[PDB]
Amino acid sequence: GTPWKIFKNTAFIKDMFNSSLEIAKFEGAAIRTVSGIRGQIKRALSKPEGYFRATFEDKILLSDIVILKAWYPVKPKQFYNPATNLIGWQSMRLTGEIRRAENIPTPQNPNSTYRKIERPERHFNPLRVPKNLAAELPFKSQIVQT
Amino acid sequence: FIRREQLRIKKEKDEAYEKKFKRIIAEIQNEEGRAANEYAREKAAR
Amino acid sequence: MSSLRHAIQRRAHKERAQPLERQRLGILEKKKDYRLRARDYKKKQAVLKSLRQKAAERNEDEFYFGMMSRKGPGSALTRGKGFTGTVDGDRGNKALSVETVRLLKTQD
Amino acid sequence: IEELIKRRILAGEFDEVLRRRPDMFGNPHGVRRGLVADEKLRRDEEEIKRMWKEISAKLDALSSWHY
Amino acid sequence: MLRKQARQRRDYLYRRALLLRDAEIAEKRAKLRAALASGKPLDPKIANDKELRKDFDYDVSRDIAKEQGEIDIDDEYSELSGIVDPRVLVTTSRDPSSRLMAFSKEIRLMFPTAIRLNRGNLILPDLVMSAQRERLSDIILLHEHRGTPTAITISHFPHGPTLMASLHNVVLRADIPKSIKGTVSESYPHLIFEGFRTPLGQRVVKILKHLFPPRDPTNNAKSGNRVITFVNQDDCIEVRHHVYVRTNYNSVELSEVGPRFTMRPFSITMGTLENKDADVEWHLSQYTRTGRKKNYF
Amino acid sequence: SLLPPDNEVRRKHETLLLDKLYDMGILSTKAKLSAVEHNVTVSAFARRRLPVVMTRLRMAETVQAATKLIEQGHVRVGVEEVRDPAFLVTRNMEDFVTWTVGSKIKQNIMKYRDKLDDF
Amino acid sequence: GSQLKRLKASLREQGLIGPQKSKKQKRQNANDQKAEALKSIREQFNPFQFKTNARGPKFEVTTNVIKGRPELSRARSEEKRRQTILVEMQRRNKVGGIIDRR
RNA sequence: GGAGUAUGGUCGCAAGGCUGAAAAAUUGACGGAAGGGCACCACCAGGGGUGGAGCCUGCGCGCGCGCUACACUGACAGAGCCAGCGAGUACUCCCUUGGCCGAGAGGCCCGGGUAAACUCUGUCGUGCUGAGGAAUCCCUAGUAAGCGCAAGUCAUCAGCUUGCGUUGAUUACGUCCCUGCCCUUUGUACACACCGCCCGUCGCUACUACCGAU
Repeated sequence: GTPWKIFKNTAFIKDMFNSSLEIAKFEGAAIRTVSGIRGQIKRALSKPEGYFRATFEDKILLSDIVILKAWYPVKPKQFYNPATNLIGWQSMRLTGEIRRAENIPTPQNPNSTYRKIERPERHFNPLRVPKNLAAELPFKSQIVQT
Repeated sequence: FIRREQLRIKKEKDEAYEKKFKRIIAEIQNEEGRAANEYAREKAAR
Repeated sequence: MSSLRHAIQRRAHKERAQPLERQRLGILEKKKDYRLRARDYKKKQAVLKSLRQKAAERNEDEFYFGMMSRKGPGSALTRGKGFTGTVDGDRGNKALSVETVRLLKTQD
Repeated sequence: IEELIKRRILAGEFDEVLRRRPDMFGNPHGVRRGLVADEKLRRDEEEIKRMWKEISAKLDALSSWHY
Repeated sequence: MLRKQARQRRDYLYRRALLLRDAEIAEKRAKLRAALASGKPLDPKIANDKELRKDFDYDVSRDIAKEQGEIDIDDEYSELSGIVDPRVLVTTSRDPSSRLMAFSKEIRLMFPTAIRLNRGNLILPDLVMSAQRERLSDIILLHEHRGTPTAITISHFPHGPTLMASLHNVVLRADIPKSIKGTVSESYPHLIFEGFRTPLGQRVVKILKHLFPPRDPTNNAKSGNRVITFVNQDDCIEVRHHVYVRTNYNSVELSEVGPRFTMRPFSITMGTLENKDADVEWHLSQYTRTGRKKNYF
Repeated sequence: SLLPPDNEVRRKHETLLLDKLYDMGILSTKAKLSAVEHNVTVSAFARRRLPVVMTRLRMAETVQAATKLIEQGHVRVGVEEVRDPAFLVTRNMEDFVTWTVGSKIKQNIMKYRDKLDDF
Repeated sequence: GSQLKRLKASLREQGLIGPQKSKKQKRQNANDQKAEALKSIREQFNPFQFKTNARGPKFEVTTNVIKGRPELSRARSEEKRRQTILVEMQRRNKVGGIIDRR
């Protein structure tokens, strides 16, 4: 997916589906964004045709990647060639041989290729205290900042 | 309906699972340690 | 054990970078960075909570001696635009009385 | 639901509280406010009630009667 | 006054932590008495615990009354149980709709010494301080989604629990026309709890049970035509409240009158309504691994 | 303790002593004869004298300020004044302690928090 | 009126619940219904089996009340959803069936 | 080796079909008439929805719960004046024509689609430029309505939900006469005081005698 707007614990998600029909198949389900946040797809969202509402642990950031772990069943094929080597027989070629044969690249995705990253040394904001609390709180712990 | 059925299936499966394996582990430990302590008493006799 | 593992067996994996259709929106918070953001948020919210216990269990008639020797926070009511509930102090300088000021002036 | 409702009202037994008598402790028996060796153990308990009245007065009138 | 409630709050917490320590000790204490009773050997450490023996000879008998079920354990509740007819009020969220205010009306009529209030534009901690200023014993905020109820907050004063619980599968009175339904029979009903077996289960049972006037203990079985029934499967507290008529001693005829709730309770905060400095006594834990499957209650 | 454990009047005296002390202010529990046995304390009575309870309730800072303060009389207790710094304070009264009708200690408080209103 | 009072009255009109009658009274009754009437009774007096608008009709047309059963709808929908979706989930990947033309 | 504490294996019993789905009771059963208390599921006074048009969640084309339109309650222009919730290295309305620099993956640049309210002053003068029936349901002091600004609390809620501040009224605030509901006619502490054995149909228990078969 991709997050659209991020309130504290719940969150909208943008570019994952097209239709709230598909989401209403996907009700109540499980959604595990990269960082480590298990969470629940609750309910389709109305006006943008494709957006939907989840609830997660803490806010996913705006820079996240919301995923949905699906397991899709598959079916091998049914082709079969006996090798009639005492008669002569056609082999289906190798795929490297195929791309060598008719000059078509071995595909890749630059998003997919591993890279190293250059993170910054992550620091933080200072604590903030609301001014309500700042004017209420008892003496011996009253903040002093000139 | 998918939700209530699938998750009921998970529950029944896990119960049968841990039951089956605690059965096999207990039987196997009992037999192997049984004859093991027997070998212990036998070698300790000499 | 620890020699029951092959070399390519211990060859472990390498993180997946931010996709380059996106990178103008920030680095990709994988697991460790999430843990860091968590623990910071956690110790800050527990500090906030303990302060809330104190501010709901103040007593209005405390008495100290600081209250004889500091300003008070007060409120917007008496302080103005410029009020957080900080209790100020000095910055360091005081009313420096006249005779020494004359001395300063002569030197300058 | 309906049958268990039926079941409990049939063999009517209720988990709900009853009105306890308001001062069960000093008045466990509860006669109306109206017209009407073990001996060594008894002597001991009488002496205990003695010491109790003593300490009662001493404590409460030590703390100026807010109790 | 607010002083003395707050000081009693923190006092009650202090006695609770003391109860934790002394309970861990008394686990070693209880092992002695029955061992004296049966003459069977014990662990020689617990035997050679000196302070245990001295304090034992001083304090057997409270454990004896515990075994007897005589005594009333410390909690939020068991101070004044069968004395005060517990006053209960109800008020919804900030701006109620019609069906919501009717259902709050109905649930005022379901709990029998309930008074209803309408909330208007009025501030949540001042509602709490005002109920505390009238010496209540309950408060119940009930929220709405779109002309249907959502979430009941069975909070119990002076400093006990707030069970905030979503409701599901609710349908009201005021859909069924006034000819078919009748005006409610306001009597002090009975209360029947079906299936609660964990200590958390009986904790929730306690905070429900003290929302009801103390039935007079003489002929509790026979009198009273009104019963209320809480029952749980898959943690789901579900209530049906029935006025019965009893045509025989082999057949009783019910009449569904009070509404239909099935509430799932998602928090018991051991701290009263607004107090966001909460002691989370339990919650519905989604989102963990096997907390979907396994069962509290 | 000497009494046999099955005695109803013994349990009644147990609950008696523990309730009266727990509402007195010495003790901490309401369950343990052991706690009566070696918890009850002349320092606990000392801890319930009215100097130290205004210290813990955070009127003054320490028991010097508290005790001198009470000598010159600034602490009402509900309605009365206080002269005699051993007015024992039960748990019920440890809320209604407060400062007197108009004293300069009250005005220290209010001059600091800027609610000083001479009326 | 109350649900209690109306139902007591109705079951008295049926006569199921009243005072203890006499032998000659039972003789008179044998000298001179109840099942389907009690069906109607339980139907009327457990009315949160179903859902009803409190208004009546917005317009009264004359040309010659239950508008639904939620419990029955949940029941039958459960039956259909079982008999199709469960057997699909159990034969997710099952190849081979009987084709029968007749 | 002793003591417990478990885990599952082993054995005995429970594990033999006069069968074939649909009371107890001296206290028990149901009523009625007098006497009080109560109630916005009652009267009396008033208000305000929904129900008209449309949008639309939810519940079973129907339905209510919300939201929006509807003209003097006018517009437009200036001037003047006050709030509460509010702070996680955190929040973005899309998707696209061109061009830039990028042997390629992109980034740029340009286009296309710290309230509401109130008060004051003037400029105009009703103009497809019409405030929801029967029905029903709610409501008595910061209660009703109107207004906004915020937060988005695991559960439910963005088609919204929840907070909190602002402006703040009429009309009752009596009464058990309607409809009711509860409970008195037992028991439950004694004074000076007052009252003065409700009623029904039966049941059940003891006794009396009867009737007639065998």
